[PDB]
Amino acid sequence: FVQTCREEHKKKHPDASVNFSEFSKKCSERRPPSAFFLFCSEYRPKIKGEHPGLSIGDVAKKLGEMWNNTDKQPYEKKAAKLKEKYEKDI
Amino acid sequence: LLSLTRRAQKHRLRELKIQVKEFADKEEGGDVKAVCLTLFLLALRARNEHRQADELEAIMQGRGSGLQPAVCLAIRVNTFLSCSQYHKMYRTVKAITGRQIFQPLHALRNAEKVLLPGYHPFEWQPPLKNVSSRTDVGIIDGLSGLASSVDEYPVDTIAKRFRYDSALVSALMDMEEDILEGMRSQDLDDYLNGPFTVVVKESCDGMGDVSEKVPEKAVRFSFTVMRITIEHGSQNVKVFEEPKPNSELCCKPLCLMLADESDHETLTAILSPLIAEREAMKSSELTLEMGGIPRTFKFIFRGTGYDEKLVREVEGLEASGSVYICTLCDTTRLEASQNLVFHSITRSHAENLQRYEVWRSNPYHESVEELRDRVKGVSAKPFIETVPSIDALHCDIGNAAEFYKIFQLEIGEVYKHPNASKEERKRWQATLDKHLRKRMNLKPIMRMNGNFARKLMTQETVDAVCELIPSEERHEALRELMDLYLKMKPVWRSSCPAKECPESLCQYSFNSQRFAELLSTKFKYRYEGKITNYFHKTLAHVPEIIERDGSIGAWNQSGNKLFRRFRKMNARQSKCYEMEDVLKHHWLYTSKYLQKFMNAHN
DNA sequence: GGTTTTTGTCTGGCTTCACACTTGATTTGCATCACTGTGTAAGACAGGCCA
DNA sequence: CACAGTGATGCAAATCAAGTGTGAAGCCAGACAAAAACC
Ligand SMILES: [Mn+2]
Ligand SMILES: [Zn+2]
Repeated sequence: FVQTCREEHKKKHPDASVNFSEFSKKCSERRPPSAFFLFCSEYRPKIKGEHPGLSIGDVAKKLGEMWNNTDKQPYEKKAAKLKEKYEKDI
Repeated sequence: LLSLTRRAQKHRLRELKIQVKEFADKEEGGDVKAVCLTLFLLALRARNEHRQADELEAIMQGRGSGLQPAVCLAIRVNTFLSCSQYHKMYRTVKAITGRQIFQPLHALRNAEKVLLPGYHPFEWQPPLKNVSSRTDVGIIDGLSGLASSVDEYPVDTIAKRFRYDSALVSALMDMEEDILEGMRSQDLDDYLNGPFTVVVKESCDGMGDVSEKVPEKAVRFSFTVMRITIEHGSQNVKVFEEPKPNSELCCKPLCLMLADESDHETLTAILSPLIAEREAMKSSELTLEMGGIPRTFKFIFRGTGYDEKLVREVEGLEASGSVYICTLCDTTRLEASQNLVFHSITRSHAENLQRYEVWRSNPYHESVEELRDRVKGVSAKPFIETVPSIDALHCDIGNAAEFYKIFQLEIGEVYKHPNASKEERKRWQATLDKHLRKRMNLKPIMRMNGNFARKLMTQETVDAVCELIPSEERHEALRELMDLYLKMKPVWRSSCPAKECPESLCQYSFNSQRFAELLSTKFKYRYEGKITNYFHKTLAHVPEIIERDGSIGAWNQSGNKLFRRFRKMNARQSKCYEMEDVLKHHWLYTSKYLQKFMNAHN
């Protein structure tokens, strides 16, 4: 019953959110990073500062599109170095 | 508290321990375990930590990071690991990961007991004739108390078996999950218990040389649950049917013996108790508890798994070279060759038992040839009721053999050369071989097989062979013959022709008659009083077999390999217990229950 | 009938994952390869009884 | 003959890894009454 009693009362009380106790009373009563990956970690601040509320999908989509359009050789160098370091790591 | 060690935590919680033990003993009868389990699960759920609470529930149900001993058993059995090997892997993985991912050997034995015959209780109403009512019986001696003294007949064989009813019980309990879910899938209620009918393909083959190195031969008597229907009102709705009837996987072993399938005395001695048990079950209901509810089963046994040699042996008939070429009818080789198609299924087990008695009693005092014609081949007493069928393979093979002979004879034009010599026909055969190699890339072989038949029975092959035939009038005939063959082939090649090819199933008799007519008119040269059992069955009995059995295809050469595998790797090297271990192992290996685990990645 | 239980009802504000999107270099999944030994049964072949 | 079953192979498809803001899903509390079995 209680669910029907409240539903009815949704217009009885115009907009009030009723209490649990009282309502009961009333019802009762009724790896190393990719080159691109290290790049994105470094470039997240530039993209973020220029657009602060960009979602993850949006920021990543941008980062990806502009870096895909690109120059990026030092990223691949750093990636290869970190790769062989991790390889050594046993 | 958690950075503390065991004695520390015991001390610093001793007070709450005493209070909790008091509350538990005073409210739940001392079931501290259930109280702590529910307390911790409820606390976890209270903290919104549903992941760890669910994983704890799964560890108590045994589903995550600890394999259920049944899954260990499925793996071990299904990978042929010995106990020594299995234990090595178990101890090693546990030592290196600290966690007991696989269960110990004693747990696997205990999980075995459930899956082996003799575990669940059951009843037969009325009690089975001459069968013990004990339900805790498992593996029993296959000799069934055969005398072994030096005076008696010499026993050269070791065998082990199940009691046929107990095995049926274990196989049903094994498939319980499929039965309930199939009941659901037909929009029926889980708790229904009305009489289920189980159809059971019964099967028997010799397994050749089993020896590990003298030949050591083995016979395997086995069964397959083919279909389980439930009765709702007055409709019989199927709740289960096996998808792969012929698989090694669902062929439940009943007895394994170390004997020759042609060693008649031993065979009857070992198999006769099993048949006695099956006879008993033919007139009784089985009461068996599934899912808390008692369910009732009744069985239909159909010995369709017997190749021709074993059929003839168990039904009292003569050896394969006989003139009585068919185990379904009384035709002779000459009759069946002259009379192409009009033949009907005649024989039955009872008719054979009476024909034996007639042979035996010679009531009309006839000579041996007259008596042999009277009983149409039944010179020995039958002792198994079979349902002799045909293999789709043999239909294709018999047809292809006939077409091959027709091709070579049409190249040689044998009607014009009635007194042609052996070497002229040989050159005809060579001509056809050469041209089939050039046009169809067919390596001539000297032993007929399924792949050759499959590639040769094509219309294009007929065009290729016509390229060597002068008369085009005979091109007409050969092409029509091959067209009729291609119309009849689906009927016997499908697994359910009443849906996959109903046009052809209907037209089958019309086509068979036309095919025989065209043979009897245009192709008279290939009549010489000889025909094969396979060809006779294909042209005379196929529609009758589909009427009886529903399919050709649905009703063991890995049997040998699998037997030898188990024996070598999973069995005690002692005559006393090797067969026990092999039978037990094969039985486990056919359980749908363990198979489900092995398929878990789907 | 009284005396005992199960299982709901009404909120929100909480906590804990899954998804969202990209890039490309790893990692898995899966079917396939080439290949002979072995079982099986299709089909040569040895054989002895009686005319 | 077919075919079983070996270790290798090769290509397609997950997968990983980072950022974090969502949305979904389940749970809490307290007075209390339905739908239910126990004397
Ligand atoms: Mn056989
Ligand atoms: Zn016949």
